[PDB]
Amino acid sequence: NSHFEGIDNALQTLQEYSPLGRSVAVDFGFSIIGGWS
Amino acid sequence: ALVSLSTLRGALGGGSISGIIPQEVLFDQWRAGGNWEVSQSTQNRTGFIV
Repeated sequence: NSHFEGIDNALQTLQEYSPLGRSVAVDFGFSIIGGWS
Repeated sequence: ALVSLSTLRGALGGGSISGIIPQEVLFDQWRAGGNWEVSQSTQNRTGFIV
């Protein structure tokens, strides 16, 4: 069963999107009531 | 007296509906990336469902 690395690496790449060098959405809101001028 | 097998394998015993029955979950996961491999031991086992 040796040469585990050939599939251990496959297991590793899965979680290879850890939060580094990446961005997430940020939301800015507003609220207005009864029309405006 | 002798007797030949006389199609005892296919005719005298006729036929019957057969299949497999789930009994346990050997592996269950999800993955986003390259293809999938799963190497499963054949020891003391007869069939699997995928």
